[PDB]
Amino acid sequence: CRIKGDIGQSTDDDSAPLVHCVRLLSASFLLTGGKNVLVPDRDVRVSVKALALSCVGAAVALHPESFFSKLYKVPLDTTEYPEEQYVSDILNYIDHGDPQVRGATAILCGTLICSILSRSRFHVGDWMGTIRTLTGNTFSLADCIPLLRKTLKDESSVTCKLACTAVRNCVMSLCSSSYSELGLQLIIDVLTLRNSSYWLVRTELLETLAEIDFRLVSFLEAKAENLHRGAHHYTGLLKLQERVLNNVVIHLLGDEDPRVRHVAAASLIRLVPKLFYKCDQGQADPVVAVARDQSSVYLKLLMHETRIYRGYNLLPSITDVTMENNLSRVIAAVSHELITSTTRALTFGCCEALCLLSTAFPVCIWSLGWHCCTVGMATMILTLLSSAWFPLDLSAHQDALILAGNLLAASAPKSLRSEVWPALGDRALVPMVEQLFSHLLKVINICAHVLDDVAPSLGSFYHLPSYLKLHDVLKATHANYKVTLDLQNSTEKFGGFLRSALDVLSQILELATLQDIGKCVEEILGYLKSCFSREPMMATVCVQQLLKTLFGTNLASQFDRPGLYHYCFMAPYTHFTQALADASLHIRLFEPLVIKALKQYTTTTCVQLQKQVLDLLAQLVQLRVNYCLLDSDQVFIGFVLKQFEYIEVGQFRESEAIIPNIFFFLVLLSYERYHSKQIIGIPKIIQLCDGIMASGRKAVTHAIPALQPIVHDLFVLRGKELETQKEVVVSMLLRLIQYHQVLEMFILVLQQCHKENEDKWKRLSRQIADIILPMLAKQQMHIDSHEALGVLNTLFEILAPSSLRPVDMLLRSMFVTPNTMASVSTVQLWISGILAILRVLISQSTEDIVLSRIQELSFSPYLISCTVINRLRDGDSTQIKNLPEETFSRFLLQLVGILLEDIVTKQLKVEMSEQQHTFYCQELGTLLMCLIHIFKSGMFRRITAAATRLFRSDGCGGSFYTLDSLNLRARSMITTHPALVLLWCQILLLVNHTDYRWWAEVQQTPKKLGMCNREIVRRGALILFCDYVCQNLHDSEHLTWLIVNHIQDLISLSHEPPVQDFISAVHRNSAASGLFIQAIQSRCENLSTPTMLKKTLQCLEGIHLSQSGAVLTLYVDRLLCTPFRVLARMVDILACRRVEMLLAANLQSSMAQLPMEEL
Amino acid sequence: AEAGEQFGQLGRELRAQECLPYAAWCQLAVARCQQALFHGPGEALALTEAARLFLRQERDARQRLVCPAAYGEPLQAAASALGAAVRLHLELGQPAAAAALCLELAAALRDLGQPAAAAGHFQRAAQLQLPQLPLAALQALGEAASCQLLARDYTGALAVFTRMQRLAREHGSPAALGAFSDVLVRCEVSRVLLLLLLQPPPAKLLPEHAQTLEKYSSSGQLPEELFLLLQSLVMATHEKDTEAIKSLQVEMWPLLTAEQNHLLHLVLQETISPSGQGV
Amino acid sequence: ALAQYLVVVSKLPSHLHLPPEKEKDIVKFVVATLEALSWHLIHEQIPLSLDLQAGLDCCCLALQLPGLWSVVSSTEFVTHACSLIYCVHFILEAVAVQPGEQLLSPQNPKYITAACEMVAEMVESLQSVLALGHKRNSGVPAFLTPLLRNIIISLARLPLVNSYTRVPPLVWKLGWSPKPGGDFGTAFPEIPVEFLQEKEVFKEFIYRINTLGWTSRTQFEETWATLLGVLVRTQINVLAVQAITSLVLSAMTVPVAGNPAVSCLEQQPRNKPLKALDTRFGRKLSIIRGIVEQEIQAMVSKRENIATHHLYQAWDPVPSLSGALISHEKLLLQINPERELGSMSYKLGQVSIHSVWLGNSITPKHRAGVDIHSCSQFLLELYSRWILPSSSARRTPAILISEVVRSLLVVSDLFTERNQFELMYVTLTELRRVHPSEDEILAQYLVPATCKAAAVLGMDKAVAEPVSRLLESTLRSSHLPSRVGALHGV
Repeated sequence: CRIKGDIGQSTDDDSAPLVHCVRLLSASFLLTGGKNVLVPDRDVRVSVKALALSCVGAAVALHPESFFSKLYKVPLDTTEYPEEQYVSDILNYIDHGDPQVRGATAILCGTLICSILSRSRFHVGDWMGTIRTLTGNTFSLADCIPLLRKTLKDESSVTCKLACTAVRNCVMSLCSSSYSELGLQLIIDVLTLRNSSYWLVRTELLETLAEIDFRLVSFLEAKAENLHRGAHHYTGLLKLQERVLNNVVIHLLGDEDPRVRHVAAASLIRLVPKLFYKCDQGQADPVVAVARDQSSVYLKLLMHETRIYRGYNLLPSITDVTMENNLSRVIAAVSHELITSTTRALTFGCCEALCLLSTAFPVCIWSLGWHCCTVGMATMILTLLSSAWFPLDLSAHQDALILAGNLLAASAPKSLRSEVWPALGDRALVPMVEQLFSHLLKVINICAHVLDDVAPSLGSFYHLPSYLKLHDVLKATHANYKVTLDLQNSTEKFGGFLRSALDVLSQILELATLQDIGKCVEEILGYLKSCFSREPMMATVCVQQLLKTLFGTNLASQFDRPGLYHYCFMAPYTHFTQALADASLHIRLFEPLVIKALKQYTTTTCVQLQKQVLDLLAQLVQLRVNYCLLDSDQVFIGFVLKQFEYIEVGQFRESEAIIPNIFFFLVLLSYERYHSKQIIGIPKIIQLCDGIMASGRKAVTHAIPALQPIVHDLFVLRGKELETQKEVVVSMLLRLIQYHQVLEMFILVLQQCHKENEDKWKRLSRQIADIILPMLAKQQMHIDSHEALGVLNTLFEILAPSSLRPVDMLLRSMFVTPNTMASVSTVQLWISGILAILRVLISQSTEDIVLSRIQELSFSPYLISCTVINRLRDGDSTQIKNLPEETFSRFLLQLVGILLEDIVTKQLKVEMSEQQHTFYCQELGTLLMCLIHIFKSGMFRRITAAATRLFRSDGCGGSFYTLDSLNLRARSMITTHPALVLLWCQILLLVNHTDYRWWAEVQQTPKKLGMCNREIVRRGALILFCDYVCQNLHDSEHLTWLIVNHIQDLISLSHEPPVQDFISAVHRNSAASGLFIQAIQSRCENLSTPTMLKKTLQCLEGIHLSQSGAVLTLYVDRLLCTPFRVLARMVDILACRRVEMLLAANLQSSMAQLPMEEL
Repeated sequence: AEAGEQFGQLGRELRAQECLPYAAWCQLAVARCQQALFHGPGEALALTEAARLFLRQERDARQRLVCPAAYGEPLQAAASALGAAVRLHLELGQPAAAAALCLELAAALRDLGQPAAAAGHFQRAAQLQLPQLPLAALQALGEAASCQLLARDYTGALAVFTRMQRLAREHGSPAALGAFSDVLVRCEVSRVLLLLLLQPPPAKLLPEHAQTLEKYSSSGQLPEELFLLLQSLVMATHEKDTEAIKSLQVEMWPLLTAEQNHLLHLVLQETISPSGQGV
Repeated sequence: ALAQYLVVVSKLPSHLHLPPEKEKDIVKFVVATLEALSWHLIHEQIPLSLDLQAGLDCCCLALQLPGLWSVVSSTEFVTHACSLIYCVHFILEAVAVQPGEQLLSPQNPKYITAACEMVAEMVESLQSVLALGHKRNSGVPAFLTPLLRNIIISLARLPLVNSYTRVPPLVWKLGWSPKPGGDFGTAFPEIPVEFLQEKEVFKEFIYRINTLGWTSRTQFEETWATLLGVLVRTQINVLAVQAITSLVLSAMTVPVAGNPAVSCLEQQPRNKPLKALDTRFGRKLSIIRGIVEQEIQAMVSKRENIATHHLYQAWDPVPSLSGALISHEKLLLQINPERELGSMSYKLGQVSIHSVWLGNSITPKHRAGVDIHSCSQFLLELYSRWILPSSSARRTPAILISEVVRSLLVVSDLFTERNQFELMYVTLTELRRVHPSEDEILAQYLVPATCKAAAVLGMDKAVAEPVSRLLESTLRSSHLPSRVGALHGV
């Protein structure tokens, strides 16, 4: 517990403070000055040692360099301590006595692995190389893996739980790195933890496996040869996804501990997107599956654009084929456990998993996933509701009620018409709907008796013993609730059950009509009166559905081959190009139950109930119910107004959840007249809105939601006094014009103004353009998100093109420079403003117009030079006949340099957030997409010529980002953002930069499973290079280089469209075909797999006729004799065709192809 | 009423002391009391519990402690109780519950070493489930086919596999819906192996089997490597090149389940050493 | 080739039997073949299925031949016996268990203790992993499950590991750890009856002895005394009664009495040989019906008593009492009709009362040197006093009475003397007059046992009427097995 030397100081300059902090509490509590000398627990208790080890791990998380430092800065006496000691010696506490210290050491190793990989950008070869030169530490990152492995097999359950947590942190990082085989090994090791008596270990394992991306794992399994054998020479396959899904995630749904069951169900939902199955339409092999996920975010191109219940979806849905297959496979597995369920736990767990799955992936949306529209499995779930033991479990009973309602509601579109239940028109489902509807009325009747504590006709249950048992269970739970005060307890079994019963009944009420309910409508209103006090929200929601059914407003009464090239480049580019192209173009019964909602609104503080009473009130007005009959003395409308005083001064606990409904209710109430007296006028509602924005409340949650029901009323459906209010609202919208939500409001206003007064549409568009564009220059627009920028992009299209035709204002705002680039938020706002304007220039104007106006407004290429960039990054705010294309191309190339530099050299948590990291890559993706379109469409020839020349040229005295500088920043993004690297690869081709320094490296050209991201680039780059050669057949070097160095990858990737054309081009050329045959002969051994050999023959089939004598030689020498008879037959057929087309040609030509000795 | 609860706590106490034959007898007694009370769900639950207790008796007498003196005596009582429960369920509807009970009985029989009766009960459960839960019926038929392969009823297994393929194609569609795609893949591989084993003549060669054999002389939903290996296997068995089937059997071992590995081994064995010769 | 030879050497003439001078070489070859399969599995890949079967077929058959078993059991071949345990365990794991998974999911050289642990691991695996059709057997091809089951049972009976294997694992974790001592250093003493007073460890012991049978008369007496010590809470008594019944019944297996891996229970069918055969024309039928029968067996008969894959090896456990087993070709239509083809488990009509009256010389033992008369007499006296509470026997539990009566019915197959049958009938008849008749779980065993007793007694007039009143009475019973047993008594 004594510092026997110098560790440095906290206020030191040569090294970060965390380096000293790790040194300070490692020498103080964990290490002496000697090698492998644990501090005895007498001096410092194991409680401190465990607490100190967690401090090191948390510190090492933010700074992995601190872990490798020498314990003492100044080497102490070399006689008493012959060998200096490193901080990395604290890992010897993996063999301590108490379990807590052992577990903390395991977590430290797990944290250390995750940080080192996340800090090296998976380049640990270089990061550990420099750290071992700077500090001299010989520690290897592959040493914590054995520590984690043996800590999982620990006697103590406490240590094993902490060891699992350590794996959870570092398992995904290990898989996505050069140590993938170790990451795969950890997944294998943790699988045995399902057989643990400690529930915490079981729940921890479920959460650990929920983090696994099985598309990545399937890639690792596919190329793992020795790891399939395991330690005992196994002869099969690992099948990790099958084991994890079935033997762990589904299996633990049958656990006797409800907490373990709940975690398994949650982990099941998370795994569904990340599963991978072979022979899928969306993705063929795991590499494409991985590339889909990464390209779906960075390359997410950005654009913009009587209430059915929760579980209904009428309009067709563009559902992903891939995870519909994943959803169906999982749902099948859960249901197979439900039929073959011998235990109550498995039945309870599986029913809960399906209920949660129907919420995460709605059955109405994913009907093809829920076993085809569909009803999925409703007879099974309704069978359990008719059982004698399943209903008695309130937790599982309500899980079945919600699931059963979802499945029946999922068939609504295809199972309606326009007896009993006339609207269904699919009489197979009538018994199912009738059973559930009767069952729901019974359980609600039971709850009605329980609240009314009266001892026990459609909902009658007094003669059914199975429901009498349920009533006893519900009576007990309420009796327990009646003598406790735990108002903030959400998981109250009785309250949750009544809510679920009223929830599903409200859902089923959609499919019903007046005919089959008017008889039983009075008994349900009786049930809700007793159930209102306990559950006022859902009791009011059920009232709304009854009105929607009684008035015929519900749904029933109102009815009438993709590979890397496609996903990485072609599909996003085509959408981007297309978007650019389009740019240029019985009621009296409800009154007792409705006054209670009004009476409770003025007394409750539950905004969820309060915003529902207004929703009910809005619906009542929409049904032309006389409002004066409800508000006999204007009390409620007076009370609602009085709520604004507390709302605008911040004295309302949650006003953001009630403001949208208050204003929507008020604007609807302005039409109603109290016998030639208006209840409230639009001018007062406008004045109420302006008070909200005038106060200090955030406009994003109080003023913007207030405006939406007003602009969607005045400007969508509504002239002496109307016009001036519209301008006042427009003026108020102008104040909040910096918020992207208001931009959506202006998009709606402009579109409607485009049809009433086109001249006014011109003026408003000019007014908006002259306002936002200056603020885009000064970064005053809140466009620092993908959603925000997309709204701004579409707003420009809606604007009158006359407002943007003089591009002087656009170029003035685009060619600007931010206040500083030391702040990530400012950099994003600056670039986001540029990309919004850049899209306009290349879509609403021509190259000639843009380049012409650049001359008059003398923008310099040095607007953002390397000097200006570096000066700005420190917060310091303070020629020749240069063609405009140079200035325009230099501006975009410098922006690429800025984004590349601070995507690969900016900390993921210290200097920038996680959303900020994604938007950084999204900004780069849309910028590289813009560059590709500019260099590929051919509509910008001078810019392409300038950029092609500027890429070739060096930096002007180091004042500009040279190409080598950009490549270095891009070459290091291969392991992290392969999607963006492929876009950069595409640009390098569009500027004819085809030097093999960059290309032979990304393709891993031949002069430990590896990273998946490295493979996405390696395959993606090869595809793009072949596409480039397909446009440059005259170039005879990039064609011969590809064949002699990448023929195996050409054959493997032959199913890709660009590769298909390249092989076809090779076939047309006689010289290319000769090289194609020769390369295959030199690499025939790798072309031995039946899958790869078949692809070899498919390529080798339509080869050039002049090479027939050469390919025939290869057939009967190295391909005819295979164990696989189908391929030998294929070789025989192709070999026969070559001979039959050789004797059917000119004799001397055939003589040349086959010499006599060869024949 | 009260007698039923008395018999229930009697059975609970008897199961507490693990004299579970008498616990099952008390469950039968409470089922009779429910009959007197005309309570179908409660009687079905009581019969299910009695059958489960009898099945546990037989499992202990045959699996936990393998008693040669056991002659499947509580298995008869379990089957009788389960049949009564299934009959009650069907008479009150709920064919899914009866199919579940039949699946339970079939699983018990399969574990106890009676694949034929297990396959029969699995087929009965699938027939009970088919009009309403086609995927559950397909799973039950798959269990039936596995049991029939256990009982060496290769032609019955082929018929069940063909029926499952037809049902999956006509219910899970054109491309399958994933949950039916794996069923179709299993059907295809198992049917191909069984047709190479049995080698039906043109008289027995149904149009479906002929079409499937034509497909292997492109890949619907099988992985390309597995499809190519199956095509090579079909060509080798049509060519009688025993070395080819040996090499394939080595190659397709990791890509097949244990059931399909057994089927491929049977194909190879009947290739080298045909059965029926008497030597 | 060797497997085809060994599978038929049991029914060959004397001069074609296994030469004693080539027994050692065969054992060495069998071990070498299994070593080669493991070596090929380790280095290249899994061997051919026809090669795995050939290697394991030799091991399965060699351990079944008494000439070869006595060679591998000798101390000289302890390394070879250990190699078989290693290779079989290696192959089973390399085929059934995936990486990161356990086979059982919840002084002397080191390999000796490891081999003991391997067999004890595999023996417990016969419950789930190697139980054909079990959910845990889905990873094992069906052509290896019967082959590996027979090998393990044969290996677990080796003197090297038999003593260790019979000890339940629940005892090892307890304080019991005596010093082993023997020719191999692993002859652990039989566990004390104090442990067996716990149910969950008694179940493990019963499974161990039933699976492995017994290796000698000394072992039979040891486990006979051990079960007697336990048999003096009621859960322990019924478990002991069942265990004793299985142990006594285990003496009826015909080829080798103790071995469960070579033998099956005696069958004495109630049907006499058919007269229509062995005529001028019936002889031709036998030749042609034999070919049809020889294929029905290979296609529909559950090969319970056959381990290897060879098809034409069916044989029934019907000794020529008057001895060696009657060849299957001479039992064309004699086997009991109610018995499944190839099924050899115990059934309620296991031995006909003809065979009770024949060989035993009765008007209307000591198999393999194990005195069963001393045993069978002991339980008969013991059970009779147990179920007859002449004094205040505190109302003997119903579960005990039912399980005891079932024991009487099963062990009645081994009753040798007429007085034994007379006592059991009188014992059961008294039990009827005192036990309430509403019981059905009891009547399912009582009815056939009483009928079987009266059957041997000659169905005399005095013994006729009570049995006749009983059979009709239990015919109209709600309990199905009571009806089934009643018919068997009929």
